[PDB]
Amino acid sequence: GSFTEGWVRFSPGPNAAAYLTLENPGDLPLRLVGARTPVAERVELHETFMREVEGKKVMGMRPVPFLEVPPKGRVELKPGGYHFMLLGLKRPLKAGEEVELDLLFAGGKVLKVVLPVEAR
Repeated sequence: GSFTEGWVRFSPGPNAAAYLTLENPGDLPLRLVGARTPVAERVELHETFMREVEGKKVMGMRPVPFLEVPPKGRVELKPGGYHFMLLGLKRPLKAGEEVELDLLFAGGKVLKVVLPVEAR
């Protein structure tokens, strides 16, 4: 919550999670449609919601078709909110290394980042 700040939360498998602060320096908007990583096979952008059922508020996660960001704008993939779900962990994971990550955007854009391995 100041610059491009993110991390990947590991597991022994079959699934895991990844997060970041994300922002647009351009004069047209960004639309973030996924990511891509060496530590997982399946990877998906999800939300976390509040939603009513019995009139009472219930909370949980689900995939979204995308996220997006206005020009000169910013968002954060907060764990109580938007994030990546990971499935089929194609590497075993050891704490205190990094995950190379390709953030996927609508059309011919992908933006490469590198972010640390949290164990949790």
